[PDB]
Amino acid sequence: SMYHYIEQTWQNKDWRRSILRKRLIEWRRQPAITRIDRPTRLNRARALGYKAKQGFVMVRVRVRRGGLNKPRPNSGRRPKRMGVYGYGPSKGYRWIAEERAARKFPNLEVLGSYYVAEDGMYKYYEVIMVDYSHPVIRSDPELKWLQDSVNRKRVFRGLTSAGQKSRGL
Amino acid sequence: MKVPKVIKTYCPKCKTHTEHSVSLYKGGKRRSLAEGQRRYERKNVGYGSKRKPEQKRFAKTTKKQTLVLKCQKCSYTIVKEGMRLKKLELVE
RNA sequence: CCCGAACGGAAACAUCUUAGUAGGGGGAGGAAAAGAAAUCAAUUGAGAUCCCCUGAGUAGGGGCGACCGAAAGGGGGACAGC
RNA sequence: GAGGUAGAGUACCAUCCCCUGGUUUGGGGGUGGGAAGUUAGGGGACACGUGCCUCUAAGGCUAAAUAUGUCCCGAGACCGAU
RNA sequence: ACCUCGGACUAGGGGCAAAAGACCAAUCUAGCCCGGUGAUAGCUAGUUCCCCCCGAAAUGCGUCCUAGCGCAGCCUCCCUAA
RNA sequence: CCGCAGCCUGGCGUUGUCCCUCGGGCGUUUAUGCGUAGAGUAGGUGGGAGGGGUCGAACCUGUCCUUUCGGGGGCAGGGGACCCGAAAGUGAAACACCACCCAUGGACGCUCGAGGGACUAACCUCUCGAAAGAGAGGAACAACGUCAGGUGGGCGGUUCGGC
Repeated sequence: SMYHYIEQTWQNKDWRRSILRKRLIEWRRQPAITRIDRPTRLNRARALGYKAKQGFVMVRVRVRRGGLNKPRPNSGRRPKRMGVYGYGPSKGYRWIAEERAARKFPNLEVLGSYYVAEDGMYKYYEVIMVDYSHPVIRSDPELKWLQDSVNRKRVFRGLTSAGQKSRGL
Repeated sequence: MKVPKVIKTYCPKCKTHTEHSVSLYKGGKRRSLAEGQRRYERKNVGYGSKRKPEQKRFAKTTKKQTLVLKCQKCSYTIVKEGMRLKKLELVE
């Protein structure tokens, strides 16, 4: 159970954070979306069923912090709905992470997500991303459900875990 | 007006006329966290105009004066009716 | 599933309501959604979810103003759980 | 009988905002902190304590029971060419 | 500071204006079209078969009230009551 | 009547490392105390008539610091072993041992200020570089997010009595 010990170092606070700060800088040089051949903290990915068998992949993405990117209105309005400061994107950043991530590889599908690091200017997450067209996963009894259409593009309708979380179940 | 400090009046707990301590009425502290106060912020949260109308114009020159009497023999305190006066002087 | 209106109403109107509707964007299927409790309720009980009738304009919210508005339980439908 | 396992920035907290009856009590998000984790936790209308009761999240997935007429059969106290 | 032509760009609470609140398609104190929307009218005009019985007021009080309403008085119809 | 942009200031986060003077502290390191009556330094409360004793004391002789030079406290040798009383005073006694508080100073790892300084590794600006990456200046500031306060007809909705 390495996965038990991976976060034993990094459970809430460790000097591991100093190392990641170095990784934090270099990632800002990296593209806002990229592919990593091996997922970082398997304790989450395997906890979301990721299998190192051929047909899965890992993706990193970053986003900017702050309140909602909402424009000020201009027409005739009552004061109730016309303020600006204090707004926030109602659906969580954990949710938004997969969205742009989903668009990147439409021939695939999203399952789960998590962040790994965060500074005051960006949030960095990691998302499982699955090919369903692969003639490997096509014959899995353990995931035969995916052969159906309905499992597609789910993250956009909020049927992922984040979506369920955003819906507060 | 002028009113003596001590007035012999009836005391409900003493059930007769007794000496008393007389003083002006003073409002208490606003005592925040009241139900009528708690909803104020819960109504003031969010964005919109001044939710509750507030008085800005004033007509009466003075305010009603009220007398407060405390029953020395049994520590009872009685509340009297108000009255409009310039300034209630408490000197005996 | 995200974003998100005014018109009017309050015989005015600014909180509120009209209302997450009109509408924007994304994405499906023939149905979708949801679906196995960190559920309830309360004398130690019931046993996924959904919809129908009630519960009920009850509970509860609001210049206590127009108005808004549950749940639990009961009664029906099919009741499948890995 | 002995031993072991049992999901983290997740719960939870402060604050700002959003909405719903959720009201000193709900859910969501931003922001800041931030656990325990089986000898664990949560919940049981303000808070805290004590006992008593019941559940185990932070990953899945799911038959049916209902939403509708681009369409096809059938019926009608629907009109007879403004 | 001549005039003009062909191409092209600037969108509405905006664009342009050697600036008259001018022009932006005959529509300009805020363009058009479609949808909110059968919006709001304490205002204005119309409201359609017959017979018969009964049969008013233009007053008081209150009103951000005197082009309306509330409570009265004034009408009709029904039942009970002796 | 007000509301919202934008602006100014400040707080929090992106926020690092050396410091530096002083004032604060945090958990520690330690050491320093006379209103009078009295063998005499009773600062004030506790358990405590036993505590020290080759499980080293009384005595006097000096080096030394200090203080209301009152006087006590720390030094080994000379001395190989002795003193306080349950006994006399004090509105409050045992320099009988060990504790708590006030009070003086320094230091240790950490925190905050009056602040100040320095650096670069964050980050920012620019350049070179196909990329990768490199170089130059500022700088933990700035800028952004968020929150608060001040300003705010720049923009938005409104009323503008009655007879």
